[PDB]
Amino acid sequence: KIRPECFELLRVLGKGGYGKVFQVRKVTGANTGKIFAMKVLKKTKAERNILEEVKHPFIVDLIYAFQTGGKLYLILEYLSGGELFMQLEREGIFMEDTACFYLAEISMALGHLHQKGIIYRDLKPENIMLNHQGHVKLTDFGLCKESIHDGTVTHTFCGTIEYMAPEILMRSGHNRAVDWWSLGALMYDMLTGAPPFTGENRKKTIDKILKCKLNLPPYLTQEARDLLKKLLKRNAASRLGAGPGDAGEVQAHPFFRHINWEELLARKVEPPFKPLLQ
Ligand SMILES: c1ccc2[nH]c(C3CCN(c4ncnc5[nH]ncc45)CC3)nc2c1
Ligand SMILES: [Zn+2]
Repeated sequence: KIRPECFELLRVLGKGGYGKVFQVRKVTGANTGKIFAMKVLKKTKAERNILEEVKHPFIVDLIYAFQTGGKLYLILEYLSGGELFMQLEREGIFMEDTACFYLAEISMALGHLHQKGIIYRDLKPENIMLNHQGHVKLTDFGLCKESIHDGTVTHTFCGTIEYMAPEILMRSGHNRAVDWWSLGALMYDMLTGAPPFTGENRKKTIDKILKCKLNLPPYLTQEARDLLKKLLKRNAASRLGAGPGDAGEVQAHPFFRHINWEELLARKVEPPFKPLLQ
């Protein structure tokens, strides 16, 4: 019988209009002393269902869920490695082997989601956590983490849209192909220092993304350039990964040729950065 009193609050991990996340310590039971992330929501149904349905090394684990008063409590594994964002921000630009590692782990997580009919939509690097070893954990399954909200209804444009596919921005209907686009935008950000389509303002940024005139930096390897070219396409159906082979298609691309997927999945590959050493 789990209740809020079973946990002590340690610090705030994040707050927005639609929930708050705490680092907490369990103080009862066999897991006495163990550290978790606690998300509290004001009652969302998709979020819980998603987290209960997925089980994968590169996706955050849900340990407990319960509702007391009007609040929903989600107890997740505590991820101490921070946001992928912070590594990018410190490094400026990743070496290709660095980028390859992260993108490869993300692709497996995306594959798992898609098999469960789940679409991640937004792979901006603040939406990817690292665990204590430095491996990827997809975490962003909730409504919106913002405090100021675009549109008096839906939460597509609240944060940056720089990693979202044209067809999402147009609201013209979409599928799992948007995730492969977003993987490309993230990849582009890793290898060049900024997402592919940026404007002086929101309106300009939308227009650039819709026009999708890709600038392939010449200093990248041919494999990296070819993958970016095949991910960042306005025609969703014709992106790598958009076909029946999904993640398998992307993982077969020459940019990932040095990846042992079995070793990757089992997390036996050493991450480029170790959060414990930071
Ligand atoms: C509303 C407003 C701001 C928010 N910031 C989040 C983030 C916060 C950091 N996250 C985690 N950190 C550590 N262990 C974690 N385990 N699981 C997640 C997690 C990831 C989510 N969710 C929000 C909801
Ligand atoms: Zn919002």
